[PDB]
This record gives sequence, structure tokens and C-alpha cells, in this order.
Amino acid sequence: SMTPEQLQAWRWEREIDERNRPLSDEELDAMFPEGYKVL
Amino acid sequence: RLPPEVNRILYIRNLPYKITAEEMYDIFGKYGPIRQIRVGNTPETRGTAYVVYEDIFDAKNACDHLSGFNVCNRYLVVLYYNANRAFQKMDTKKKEEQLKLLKEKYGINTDPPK
Repeated sequence: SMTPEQLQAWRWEREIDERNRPLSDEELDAMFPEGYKVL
Repeated sequence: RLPPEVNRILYIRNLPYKITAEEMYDIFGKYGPIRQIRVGNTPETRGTAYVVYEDIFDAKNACDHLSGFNVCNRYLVVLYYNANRAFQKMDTKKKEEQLKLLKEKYGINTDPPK
């Protein structure tokens, strides 16, 4: 059973899955102030 | 294994006005699949852009490598996206509402840049 440090590694894993999760265009559009054109 | 401020969205300043879509993809796309690019196109936004990567590790890589990057007579300034900074130009009230909405709905960090 996972020792304290490998639990940290496992948490880092979960954390980045959330930070690398695919974003909808709606999520994305809301991140932005006026005055930008989409290339 | 990476810092909380890193993010797939890069904010870019000191960008040449004449720069083309192809050149943007060329420059930024070197570090991996580009989700989308948005280029400022008003008096208050020209010379700036947001570049979005598909993957956060590519974005860290681009961000580590592209600040100070020479294109034309210029050196690009590239920063991780930050919602607080991003909505600066809204008067004190509207900025507060907009930030509260992105936090509620999406859970984005809403504090000013670290």
C-alpha cells in the first residue's frame, strides 16, 4: 500500500489531469476580454 | 511536476502589428499542438495576443523558451494567463462580477499575478 511519498505522486497525477483536462469552446471563450480575433 | 501559475494559456505582449497567422503558428506551434490563437485587434489590444496549447507541458515549455524571443526588431514578453490580469480593463465593479462568474462556473484562480 502506497507510502506517504508515492501518495503525493498520485496526488500530483490527479492534480495535473484536472489541469490538463480538455476545454470546450465555451469554457475557453469565457477566459477572454474584448478585442481579440480568433486566428 | 509543476507550479500553480503554469497554464495552457499564454499571454503575449510586444507582438509586431504586422505578424501573420502563419507566423504565429510557426513561432508558438514549435512547442506542440496549438488549440487556438487570439490576436488583439483594437487600439487598446494591438500588439498583444493569447496563445492556447492543447497540453500544459507544451505550454510550460513554450513559456520557458519564448520570453525574450526575437521576432523583428522586438523581444516578445510571454506570461502565463491570469484571469485577474486578463480583465484589468473593466471598471472596478464589472471586473468583480466577471471574476466571480469564472470562479463559480469554472473554478479558475481569480487572484492577481503571483
